Amino acid sequence: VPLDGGRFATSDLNDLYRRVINRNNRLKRLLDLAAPDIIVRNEKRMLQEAVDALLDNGRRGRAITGSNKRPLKSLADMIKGKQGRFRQNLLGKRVDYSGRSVITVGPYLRLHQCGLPKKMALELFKPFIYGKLELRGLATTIKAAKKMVEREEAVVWDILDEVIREHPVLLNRAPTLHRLGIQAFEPVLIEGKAIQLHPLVCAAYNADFDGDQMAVHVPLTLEAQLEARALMMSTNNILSPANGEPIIVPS
Amino acid sequence: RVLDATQLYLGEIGYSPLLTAEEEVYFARRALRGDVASRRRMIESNLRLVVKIARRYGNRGLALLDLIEEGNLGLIRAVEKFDPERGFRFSTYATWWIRQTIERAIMNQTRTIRLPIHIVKELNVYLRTARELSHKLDHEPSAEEIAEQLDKPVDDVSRMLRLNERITSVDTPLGGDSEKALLDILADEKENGPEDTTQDDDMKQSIVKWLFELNAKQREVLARRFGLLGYEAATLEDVGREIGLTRERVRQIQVEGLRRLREILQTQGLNIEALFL
Amino acid sequence: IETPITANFREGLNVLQYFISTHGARKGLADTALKTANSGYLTRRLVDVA
Amino acid sequence: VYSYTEKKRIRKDFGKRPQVLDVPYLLSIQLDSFQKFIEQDPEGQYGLEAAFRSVFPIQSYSGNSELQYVSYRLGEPVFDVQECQIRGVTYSAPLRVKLRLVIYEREAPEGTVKDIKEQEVYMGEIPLMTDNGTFVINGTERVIVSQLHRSPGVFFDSDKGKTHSSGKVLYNARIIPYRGSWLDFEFDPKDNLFVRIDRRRKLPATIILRALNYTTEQILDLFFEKVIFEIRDNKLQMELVPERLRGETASFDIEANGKVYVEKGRRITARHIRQLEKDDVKLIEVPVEYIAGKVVAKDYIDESTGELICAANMELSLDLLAKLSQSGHKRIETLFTNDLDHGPYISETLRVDPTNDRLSALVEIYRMMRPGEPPTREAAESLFENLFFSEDRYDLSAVGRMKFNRSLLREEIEGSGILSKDDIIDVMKKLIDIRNGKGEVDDIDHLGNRRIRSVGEMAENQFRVGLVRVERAVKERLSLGDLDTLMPQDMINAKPISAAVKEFFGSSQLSQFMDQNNPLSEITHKRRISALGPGGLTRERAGFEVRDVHPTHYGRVCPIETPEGPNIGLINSLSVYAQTNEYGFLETPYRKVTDGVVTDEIHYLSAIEEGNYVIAQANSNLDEEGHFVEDLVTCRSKGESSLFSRDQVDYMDVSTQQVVSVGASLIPFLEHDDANRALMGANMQRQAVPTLRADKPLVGTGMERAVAVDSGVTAVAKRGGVVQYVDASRIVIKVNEDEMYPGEAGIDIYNLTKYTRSNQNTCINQMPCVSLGEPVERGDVLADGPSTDLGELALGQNMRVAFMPWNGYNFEDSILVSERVVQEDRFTTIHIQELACVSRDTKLGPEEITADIPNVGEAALSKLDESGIVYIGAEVTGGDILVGKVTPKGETQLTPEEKLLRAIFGEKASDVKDSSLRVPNGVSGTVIDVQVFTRDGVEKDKRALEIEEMQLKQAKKDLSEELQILEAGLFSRIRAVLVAGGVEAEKLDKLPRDRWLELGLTDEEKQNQLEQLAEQYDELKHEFEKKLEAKRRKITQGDDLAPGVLKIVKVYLAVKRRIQPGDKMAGRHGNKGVISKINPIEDMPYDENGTPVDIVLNPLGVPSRMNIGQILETHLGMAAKGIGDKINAMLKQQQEVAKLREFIQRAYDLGADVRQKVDLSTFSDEEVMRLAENLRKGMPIATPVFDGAKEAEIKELLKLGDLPTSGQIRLYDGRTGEQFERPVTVGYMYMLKLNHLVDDKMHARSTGSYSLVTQQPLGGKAQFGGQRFGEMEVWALEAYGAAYTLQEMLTVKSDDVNGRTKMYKNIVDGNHQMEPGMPESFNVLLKEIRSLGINIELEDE
Amino acid sequence: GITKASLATESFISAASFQETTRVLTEAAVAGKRDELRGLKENVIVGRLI
DNA sequence: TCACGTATGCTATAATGTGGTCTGACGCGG
DNA sequence: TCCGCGTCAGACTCGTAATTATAGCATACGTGAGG
RNA sequence: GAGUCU
Ligand SMILES: [Mg+2]
Ligand SMILES: [Mg+2]
Repeated sequence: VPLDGGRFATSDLNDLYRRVINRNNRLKRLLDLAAPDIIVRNEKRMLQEAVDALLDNGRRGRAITGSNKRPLKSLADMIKGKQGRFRQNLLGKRVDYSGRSVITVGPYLRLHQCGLPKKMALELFKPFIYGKLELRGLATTIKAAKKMVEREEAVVWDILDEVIREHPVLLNRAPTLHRLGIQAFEPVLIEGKAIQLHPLVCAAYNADFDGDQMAVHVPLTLEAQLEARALMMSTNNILSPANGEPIIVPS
Repeated sequence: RVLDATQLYLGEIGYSPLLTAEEEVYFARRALRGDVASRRRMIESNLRLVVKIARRYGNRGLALLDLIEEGNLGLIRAVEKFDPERGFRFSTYATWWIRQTIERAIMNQTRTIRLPIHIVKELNVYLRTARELSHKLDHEPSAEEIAEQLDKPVDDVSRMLRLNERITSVDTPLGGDSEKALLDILADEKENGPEDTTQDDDMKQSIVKWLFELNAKQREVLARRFGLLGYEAATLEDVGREIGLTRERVRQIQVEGLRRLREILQTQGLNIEALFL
Repeated sequence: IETPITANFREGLNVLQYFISTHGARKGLADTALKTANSGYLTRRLVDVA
Repeated sequence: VYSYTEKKRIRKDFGKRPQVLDVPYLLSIQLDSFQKFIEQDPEGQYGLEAAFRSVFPIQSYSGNSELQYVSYRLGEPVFDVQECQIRGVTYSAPLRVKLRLVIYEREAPEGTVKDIKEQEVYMGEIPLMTDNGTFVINGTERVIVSQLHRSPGVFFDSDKGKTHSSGKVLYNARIIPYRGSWLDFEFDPKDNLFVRIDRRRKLPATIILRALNYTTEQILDLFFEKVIFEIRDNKLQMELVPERLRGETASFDIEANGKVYVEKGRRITARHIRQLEKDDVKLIEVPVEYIAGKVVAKDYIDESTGELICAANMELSLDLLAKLSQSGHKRIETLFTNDLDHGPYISETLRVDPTNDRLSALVEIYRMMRPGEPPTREAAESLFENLFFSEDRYDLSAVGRMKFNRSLLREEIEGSGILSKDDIIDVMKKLIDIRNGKGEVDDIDHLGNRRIRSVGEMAENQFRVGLVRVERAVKERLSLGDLDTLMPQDMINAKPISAAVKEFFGSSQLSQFMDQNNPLSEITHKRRISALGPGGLTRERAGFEVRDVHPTHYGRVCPIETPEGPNIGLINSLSVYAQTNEYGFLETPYRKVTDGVVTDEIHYLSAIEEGNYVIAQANSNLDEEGHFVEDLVTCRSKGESSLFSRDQVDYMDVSTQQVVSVGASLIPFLEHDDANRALMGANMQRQAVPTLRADKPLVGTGMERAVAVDSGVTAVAKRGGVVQYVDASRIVIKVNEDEMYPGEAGIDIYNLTKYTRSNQNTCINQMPCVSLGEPVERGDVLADGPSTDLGELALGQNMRVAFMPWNGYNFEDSILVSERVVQEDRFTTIHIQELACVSRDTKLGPEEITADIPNVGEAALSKLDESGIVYIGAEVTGGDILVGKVTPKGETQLTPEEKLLRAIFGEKASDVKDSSLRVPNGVSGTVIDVQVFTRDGVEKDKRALEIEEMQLKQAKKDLSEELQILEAGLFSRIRAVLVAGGVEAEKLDKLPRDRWLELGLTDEEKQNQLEQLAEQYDELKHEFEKKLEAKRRKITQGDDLAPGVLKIVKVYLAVKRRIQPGDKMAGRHGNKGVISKINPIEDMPYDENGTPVDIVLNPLGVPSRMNIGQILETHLGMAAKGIGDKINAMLKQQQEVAKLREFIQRAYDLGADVRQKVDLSTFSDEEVMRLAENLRKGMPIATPVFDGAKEAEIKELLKLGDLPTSGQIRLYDGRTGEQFERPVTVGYMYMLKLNHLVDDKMHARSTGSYSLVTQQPLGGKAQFGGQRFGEMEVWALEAYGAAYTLQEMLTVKSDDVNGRTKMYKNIVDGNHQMEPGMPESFNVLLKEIRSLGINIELEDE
Repeated sequence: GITKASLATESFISAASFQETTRVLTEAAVAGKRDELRGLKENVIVGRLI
């Protein structure tokens, strides 16, 4: 693919495939030319070296260094490592309708609530706004609804307030050691850029407000909303699943 | 424990015969006449020569073995077109052929985007000129400074130095540590976000509803022209193939369909709202 | 360490008591960075098995 | 005796220990080191001189041609630092080197009388270090961090177990050169000595001695003591050395003379040994059976036959003894090898050694490094000599030879860089000594073995690499070419050297963007030591021993400053007084104690020198101008601490501060803080963003002023004198005659840097400190940098703080702040952001920067001017266009809808797109500055041209004012010289100054002074012309940009950010917090006096944290402000200068045993009221580190303020008006706003762009990324029930392409149904496994 | 013990995702092993209901 | 049948075996 | 007994974007436009 | 590469 700078950028698999094709075609040539066997042998060694580098580079001894000196990333390397495809793209992924910010106390909150910044929530519930806007007939179509949100019109705030009502949001903190590292809350729209967390659940997250941050995730489907409200809600996860004791404890 | 392809091959080459002058002449006469053994022996004996030039041609494009192999191809052409009748030695003639084939291969295979020898040769002159400029101008050559010296076009010099720009690895993690590869930064430009794809669905669906809101003959020549309902996107004159068979009446009716539809977008709430986009 | 710190933080440490404190402190901090990995690797082995 | 800037505001000192040595220049390391690299030394091989003499002269392979080095020279820098930073170029000097091509005749033997061609060739530009200690690389300020590596020399180490559950300690020697192969010696479980050359395969150690031409008997004579066996008459005798037996068990009855000493089968104690030695025992009779096993030393042959009876190093028997006797040998030299002390190691190693002679040994060595390739004798001798005995491939360096010789207990420090045969044997000897039990292992973590490489050494090495690459090219071309036409410059290439150095100063790990949040961040970054990067440790390689505090770190490395992270222990801040010895070891100052009296004689001791002496502690009490008060002083030696008598004491710690680094020295009551919290405190001070109003610290230490001055960010006066002209831009000082040189005009101009961008996009602004017409001395602060008060370092703002809960608004470290803080714009911060717009040339055609942009509102185009550039001063907000840019689109095959749409509005808008630079979303600021970079050939923008008009006229004005003020100042001197011996006061002023070339006086020294001033005047006259031509050329000069790029427009925005909930704040005792709420003034706890508290911090974040420093800082802070409130009250009521003087003298001279005396009096009345006006906003106090203020001194100061001794006050709740039920600690804590603003961290995304291969959304806020849903987070949903939430996260939220669009449409349609699919990552996985040649198929239902 | 127990599971998609992926896939490829997707990790990988 | 970028082709003094980083650790096979 | 290969917590932020060297000229190979 | 939560 072309970078903006006019330059191109490519996978190392292309360098490994080009190695294999050059040496293979050179072998075809030297066979057409009836070359003496010492030279044929050298080319057959080099061909096996190139294929073995292409499949799994570094297993067959000294890995083939590309441009920096770093060994070229081969086929097996894209599957194997933790970074392969299993651990990185398949057993876990980057996710839509996800956000983050610094956390701060919400002592005024009830246990099942969390302060969610206005601008953050505006963005996460974009399709839900578009939808109500068209059912009220305030927006003629989606592109006009988008421009009304971009202008951040006063009627849009009132609609956004209506969508967020009784809609649970997942808060997550790294590291997620046990299941209470994810909990669902009913969000409370707040002016300001910081997420407000209920004190009593700070224990489960191991949350202290000296700059920790949290991920926000929006359960989209009716099913996901119900699993968040029933199974994952703060109120419903009071006892530690580890030992019988309440995790939700004053401190 | 000799496992290395290179050390094995170089062991095998050393283990060959070295040829003399009178021996080169005897074998060369038999070789051109088409001797099997003569060709094999002349090639095998002169492999050492390939390696000397191949060893002084590394760290430029391919690896030592790659260069040695292509250099061996030059050796073969050299043995094929050698003249033993001329008193002048084989080593002298072969050196040309080995350097030629190595250089040519290094100009083609090395560059990921295959760069033509014509541009490469021109590039060589630009670079050698830059070197002479750098020695006297303590600074480095500008594009315009190089162009002034060769009496050639600034644009042509800039195009060439642009092609010199070598390719960055996508798989390579950048942030010093293996933090994030470039692949993960760079998004798919050809794939539209679900937001954009959904907007086109809304437009395409509205059009079907807008086609059953205007006149029957105002949406029969406006859509069959753009290729909206029809199969092929025709022009004002080509709408005549269907039933219209007109040029003036087609252009009046196309624009009449659009003018009534412009007021349908001003009333529904777009027009200047959907103008920015 | 064979020599304990006799003093407390209200009293204030001297240069030698503070320098001697550093050892334990930094080993603690290095422990959080480096040992967390084996704890976490054990979580992951357990999870995969069950 | 105080300086002028100290007369304005004096800090009260609670220190009691007089400082015999002042804090040195803190950026000493970077400057000295690089200065050595560029420094022209004829002899002292340092940097370039060394590099050329090392490589050169390079002679050809043929030997006809040679190139030799004469000398080098740095051209002046093409662009100043300023132009480099703006343009984005490296600040460098061209390196021109004189080189002489000399040619020999091949026909004559070595006739040099053929061709000598000498010329000055260009080899790269070398980047230059700034006066501050930085390099500007591609327009970015960067610092190259000093490195810490294992010193070349020898090291003796030992696997403590590890290998062989046997648990055997295997000793090893490692000889490390500065350049060459490594030479390893090691033991095997079976006690065989082995050699690893370049840590390759193992070889018997004796083989290397055979390669150095050692016969077997010579080897044995080297390691082994000989024992002589005389065969007399019939009985066997052996020459006894009284001790040797010693701690052995007697195997035979030992009889001496006729009388039995040992009993057979009993252990020989000390008494037997002294009895035998005193009796003078030299022969003892022994049984023949004892020799079975003894090793013969020499070759013994039959003098009759002349054949070998027994070879050297052969185990003796009863029959070989018999054969030896009858041949005619009655003396047998046998090896002394009694286990225990004298082990037979080399004896057993010779039996393992398969080689015989020298050649056989050289062949086996050759076969190890080059396995397969047949030996030749020439090849094996060449290889072995080229390993450790070639001057070109092997170099221990001076430090290597020196550490090597000291480790082998030599007298001589200096010697050869190549290994001698004696060196290797001495090393083997010491290895074996250590195995025996006499002698010890060297410690790798010991700073005596860890050496510092700052910049100049590292620049030198990369520069040598460049030269070596060049040498191959040069030698190659010298041999091939004809010698006479060919000159030296056609052979040399500059690009290899330039490339080696460019890669160091740009690609290198140690070259990193300067940490410029604040002065302390900069100064600490420049004094960093890293064990990482090239030639060093890795995070993988790094264990736990290296990371921990070593005893030798005392006075050299900070124990309490190290990144809390993966780099913990590998990166180290330098101690305050620490410095590099000549060889590059760290050293620390110590006061010599002579005859018990403690002199001011100060000695810098290396790590190794320190171990040898007993050093008293700094806190040790000295008695008034002589010896220690106390009999048993607390000291330290041999790396451990206890009490000593006075006569034993050799030395003493110079300052109490020398243990600590710079950053930690700024922490007041460090003494009362846990070392962990203190570490994070020193670490967060570096993150402190400078506020709009730089406020001094009320509770300081005294390092404040040193740091502000040495950082370079403050303008300091070199010459002093009186200030002629102040301006918010410039300061001109007229110099005093005593420092003012009579040559050039004596007027210093300091131009101040106005509101400029930092690397962290913070604001750099210099304001003038002094007023118009103020007298100043050398080293006075003339202008304050960004985070500096009158000369002192001011990282943040002190505040009235109360420790008490609020309604959970300070739950876990959460901070409750008063609205008054926001109102007073304290912790309001300035961020200058640089945005660039690049006009590139594409295959379709060049991009245009016109204001004429398709599909754009009049609102947007209003702010752009004719060219398409936003106006200076214009306020902008997200989405506003800054630089309008359009890109040529190639023939757009449209969807029918777009054909219709483009037909309806008729806005075809040509063949062009919209790629305009617009303000990033949510960032909002005012445009302060615009820069335009155009190519040389391309026609300039209208806006670019008006910018050059401004720069040209401004340049003209600047230079004109230079020549005007310099001419006025110069004639003002001529006027004074002419009066000297020629009174013409009123007569000289009337005629024009321009017609003064005629004016002279009689021929004396004063006539020569007139000539100096006249030659300077005209020099300045032409100088002004050539300066102006240079400026004009640079302003017209078209800049060469990247290929493809036609022009670049850089916009600078200024953003004012307010403090707000989510913003991160901390103190200096590692006490962090996030702001939870901003409380109305009415609501905040208030005093009996009615004054509201600024910040309410949680008490419970102190006793757990064990940083008690913050509480002492708060009590003293209130006491400081108590006295400021008294001075404020006395200044409001005017009152008497006498009365103010009384109170202030009593105040400064309070402390029980205050070191600092302040004899107020001498201060003039005007100095006193300027001083009180500064002391009014709180008397600034200094608590040194480990010599700080005592509780009793703080309570005494509080009583002087009429504040409570408890430092607790009655508080009233702002809301209810009722009192809090108990006293609350209130006072002033100096607080810092760190770089971590919520504004920068808040991020949210519904749908966006998606990744190329994996199709998953991107990461990071910069790429508008979705949050990573990790394995850990997945498992949480698995533990719950939540299967739909998990599938959501796997499929429609990430890869599933069809699914995500379909579900988006459903959510706008309000269906809230998933309709899942197949994740594209898995499709890829399949394709990647089939690419491996594994058939992986989906089997259907 | 834990590591081997996780590799001994008769799902090769779980074994591969855990560790030793190269070895797991050669042994599965040679055995012609068929994974019927009973486990949780297997279903999460194919993006299905747990 | 050229016009114009691309491609193949040949040169003859003699020359004929190559040449960066160096240190983890604790487990478990073969 | 010694070498080989295999693992080694989880997110987040920034910031930047390099180097080398391969000759010169005559016929050979392919497509499009104009005569 | 230098950081921020654990
Ligand atoms: Mg905590
Ligand atoms: Mg925290």
